[PDB]
Amino acid sequence: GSKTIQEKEQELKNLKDNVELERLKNERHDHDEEAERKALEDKLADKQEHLDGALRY
Repeated sequence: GSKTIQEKEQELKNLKDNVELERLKNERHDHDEEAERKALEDKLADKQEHLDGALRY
């Protein structure tokens, strides 16, 4: 069935992701180092050309 389109593309899109849902979910951790790494990525994301949606970049 995977051979046919079966509107699979319509069901799932690149824009949508389970990343947001994962962030919403709270989970206990024995460390905060992982959280720090995420902050770094966010900071980098904020700094961008933002030209035409920066789709090219």
